[PDB]
Amino acid sequence: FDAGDLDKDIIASRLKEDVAEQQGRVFRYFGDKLLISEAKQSFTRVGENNLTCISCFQPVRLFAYTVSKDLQLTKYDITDFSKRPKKLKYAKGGAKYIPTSKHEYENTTEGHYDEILTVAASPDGKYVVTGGRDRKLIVWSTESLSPVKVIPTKDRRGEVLSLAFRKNSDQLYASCADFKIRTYSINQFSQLEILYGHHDIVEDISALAMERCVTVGARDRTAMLWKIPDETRLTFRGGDEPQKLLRRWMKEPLFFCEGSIDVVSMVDDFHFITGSDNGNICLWSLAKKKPIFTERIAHGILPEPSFNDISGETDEELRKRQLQGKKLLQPFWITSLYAIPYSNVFISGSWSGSLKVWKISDNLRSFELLGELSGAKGVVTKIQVVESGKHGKEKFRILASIAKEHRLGRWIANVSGARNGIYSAVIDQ
Amino acid sequence: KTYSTPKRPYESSRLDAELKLAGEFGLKNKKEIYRISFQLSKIRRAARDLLTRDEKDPKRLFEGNALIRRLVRVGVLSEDKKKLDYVLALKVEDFLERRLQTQVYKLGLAKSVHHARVLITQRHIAVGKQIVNIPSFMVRLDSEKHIDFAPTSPFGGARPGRVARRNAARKAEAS
Amino acid sequence: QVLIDTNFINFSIQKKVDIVRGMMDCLLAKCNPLITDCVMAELEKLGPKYRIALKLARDPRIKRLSCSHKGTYADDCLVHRVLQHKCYIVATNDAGLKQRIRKIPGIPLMSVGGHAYVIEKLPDVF
Amino acid sequence: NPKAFPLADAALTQQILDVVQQAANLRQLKKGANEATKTLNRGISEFIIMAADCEPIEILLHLPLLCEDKNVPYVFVPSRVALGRACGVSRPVIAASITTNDASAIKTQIYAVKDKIETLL
Amino acid sequence: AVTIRTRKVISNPLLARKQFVVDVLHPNRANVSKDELREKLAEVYKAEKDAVSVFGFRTQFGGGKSVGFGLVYNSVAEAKKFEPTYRLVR
Amino acid sequence: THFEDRFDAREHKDRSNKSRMQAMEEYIRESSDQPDWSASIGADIVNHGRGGIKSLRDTEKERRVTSFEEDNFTRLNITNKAEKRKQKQRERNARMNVIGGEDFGIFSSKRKLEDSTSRRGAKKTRSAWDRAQRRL
Amino acid sequence: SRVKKRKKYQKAQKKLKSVRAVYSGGQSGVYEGEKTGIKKGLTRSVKFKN
Ligand SMILES: [Zn+2]
Repeated sequence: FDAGDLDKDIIASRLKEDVAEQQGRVFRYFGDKLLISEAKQSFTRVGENNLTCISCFQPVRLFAYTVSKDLQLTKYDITDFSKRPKKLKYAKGGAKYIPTSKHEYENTTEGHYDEILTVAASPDGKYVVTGGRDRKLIVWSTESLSPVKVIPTKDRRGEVLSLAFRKNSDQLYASCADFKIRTYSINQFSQLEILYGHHDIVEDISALAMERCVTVGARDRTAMLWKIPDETRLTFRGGDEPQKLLRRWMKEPLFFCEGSIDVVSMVDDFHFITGSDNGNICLWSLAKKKPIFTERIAHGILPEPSFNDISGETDEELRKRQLQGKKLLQPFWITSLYAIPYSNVFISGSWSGSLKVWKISDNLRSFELLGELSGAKGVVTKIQVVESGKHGKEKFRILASIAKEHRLGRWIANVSGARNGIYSAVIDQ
Repeated sequence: KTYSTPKRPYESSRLDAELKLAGEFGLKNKKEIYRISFQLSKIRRAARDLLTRDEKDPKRLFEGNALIRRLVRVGVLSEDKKKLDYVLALKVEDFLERRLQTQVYKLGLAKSVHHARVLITQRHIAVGKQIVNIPSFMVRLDSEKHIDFAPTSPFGGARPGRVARRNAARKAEAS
Repeated sequence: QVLIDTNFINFSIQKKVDIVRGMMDCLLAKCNPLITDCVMAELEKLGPKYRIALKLARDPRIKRLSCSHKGTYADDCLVHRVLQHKCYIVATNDAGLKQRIRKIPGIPLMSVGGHAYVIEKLPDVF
Repeated sequence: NPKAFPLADAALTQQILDVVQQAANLRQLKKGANEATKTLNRGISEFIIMAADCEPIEILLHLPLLCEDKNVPYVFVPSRVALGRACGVSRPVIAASITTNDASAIKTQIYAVKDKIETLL
Repeated sequence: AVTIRTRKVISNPLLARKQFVVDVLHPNRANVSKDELREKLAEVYKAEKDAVSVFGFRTQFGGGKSVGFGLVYNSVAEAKKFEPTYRLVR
Repeated sequence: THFEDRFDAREHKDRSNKSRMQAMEEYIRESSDQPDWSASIGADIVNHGRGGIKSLRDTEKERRVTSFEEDNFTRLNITNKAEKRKQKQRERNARMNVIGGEDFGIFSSKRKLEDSTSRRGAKKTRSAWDRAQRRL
Repeated sequence: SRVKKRKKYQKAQKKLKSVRAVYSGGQSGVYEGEKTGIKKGLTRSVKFKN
């Protein structure tokens, strides 16, 4: 019983027009309804190579976008869940869009001239925007597939790494390699506000309906949540020592230190997930700085290279001595991580060739394996979950982009059975 | 007085100290050492008074955890030296490496401390969002990666300054 | 690493300061004081009515380092350990030794006066 | 007995590759075994990062013969790929080098790694 | 052009008005020149400009942004009745 | 006898700021394991330079003004007898004590750390049976 | 004053190359020996007196 706390209610009783401003948690619990054993798995083989991102507009017809290191924004349809995704239009870049000055503030050429990296569709469906190493954020009209506005990043290091829209509102959040986070209105095509703070390049950003975004640096081992208006931020550091793991296990495998945090998806307001290069999928919580649940290597250890290859020496018993057994081994990276919002379910993608989908526990203090989607192989970059149907019984369509390389560079060995194209999979109930 | 003059104003050595510290770090006068040296003498007398005191006395425990953590964030004390025996040993070169003259120069961008001094006072280098034009800025540890040319700066990604824009208009009317 | 005379110990007792705890007040940093072997040979040779200085000289935080000399005379043991390295910081209160070191460049001399100690040729006083 | 000795720890792999990344941006990192060979001849290397998983292990194994001649420290890191992303290079660099440059903002940080390399030797 | 963000949209039906804090973003320009906001804050609503009243604009330091307070009335004749005289003259 | 029966504002007045000692809470922020809402980088620093970066007290008290200005839709200003101290004596407390936005004025204080805690201060286990129940 | 500090130190670093033989660079060229010359009788070495 307090004086001002009554008065705080009275002033806030009159408060109006807060929908996205009000928080929303995990309320949707279809994770036990899903059947992964019998879920159909369809793959397509597109002509372009080194695919980089997929984004899909969903109405309040369904759609699909792909972008590949052939510098080709490509226009697709997925609206029938029983058939493979279909070509509608495209736009290949090239070298005819190389800027004239090559040094000025202006980079106002309409097309991408080198190495797109990321795409995102505007949640009204009216626009779609592409970004890359060409340090140009070009938004595209959907219908005629034409450059509607080109945005120079105005910095020499400002290569775009990820694009993140707000749900149902065209505030566009964009990550850049020069430790910048540019924010954008798309209806007015104007630069909002610039955010600062990572020690490393900013590989991934994701958002929800609220005016908050979560970004990760690569090598810094920090994940930062943001307030856009107040321009304040949080800091989530990992730092699990192997010696705290080993001496924990000495009361009775391998443990890995974390090279990077690469990808991040935001599942609800109070929790999210991050991918690492040492196979860690850390469930994070806003109340804590440490991860609320660390799950070590998801896709497993990276395949060990063959004993004959590494030595180059004819003595066979000498070849195994150079490998140093367990010391040489490495894990799969986590190169894809996306949850359908406010749900108990998220999908991880790598080049183990199994989109390992996880179930969040209902107490939201750990998560747990649902299953695998083994039809894909090779490096997987992005994940977009598209739902349809009624309220309770929902048909889904996971779409993942498969390249023979990573988004950012090669950094890869012994890729096999991997074709460039979209992996489509419908899970029912 | 924000700075105290030393007890020995004119020695053979103290004059050849302040030749070097002003020489290497590009200082303006003798004064900018003593602003640093007086503040350092606050910190160093604080660390000796914590070592008069016993361990498990909370004034050595908490303020010792404060001062070491505080000196990590300004980047003077390295993180590995997380004991009070190291905050005594830091001399006044450790503060001057964190000034914006040297930290621009030692990051690149300059070719010289005196050239890095000129880029600060003409508003070209930027620390995060806000453009900074005072060279004794004392960059923190978290702020170190972010020092870059301003977007409204002709060494950055802006229009050229007046002495190119006058010359570029001059070659058009001449030709 | 600070060398110590006989005389710096004797006026340390009359002015009521610890060596190690009292040097850190003047010096403001950590120090390892170390009496040579010649200097300890003087403190014993001073005799009975200086024996309370000889107790305070042998303290396990006060280090000792040997020397290779044919003599007791530590006023010239000490300068010879200073010219050949110039890392040390001499603590004296001998009048003739101060003049012997103020001609040497770049060696912080240290004497005792009044309450606490004082340093002379340190550029990094504070 | 192994040929890729000394191979670094997992915790030291992090501390090495993070120093590699800042030296990549400060232009003190020279990238490639044929380029790291030259800095040993010029005498300006600080220490040598080598990849253990490159095939073969002997294409770069001339460097410890060249380093221990000149008292330059060296390590092995387990992945050429993870040295790639530390290097800022699209392709895995199997051998890197840190050049001596006195105007180094990472000079207090390099010598933390360099002292943890001579611990292995 | 300019872009406007609205925080704390609070409705006061005693004065029959919509109050909110205005968060004005200046990407490169200099400032926003309040008449231009009374244009733009009108057409985000139905307001027919002079039923809005913006006053409290103190700039973010270094430029780039300005924060203040906006009063959007109903029934434009009420703006002559409840506003002060020094905002009628602006 | 006689009794005052007088209402007191000072007993209901918050005294949190009187015993609040800054180095004690810096241990708290490490041992809290909650995040702490750090601002952006360039959003801190004062006047392109001259004014040292921001105190964490300074981003608190300035936040208290912005939380007050958004409620009352009005601003507060140059009122002189308060400003002549609290802008002179406060911004000189910066240049004397703050270094890189972090305060070193704590460490020259004669305000001792014990007098806040003081073996929990009041409600002290003064008897023997009080000591057994803190073991409980 | 920031120039006279610069033009003093840059002038008082030439003197330092003349009092002692200060380290500089390394050896980046090809050539091995010395340009200025060898003396036989110098012995620029601190002798440990007794
Ligand atoms: Zn001797």
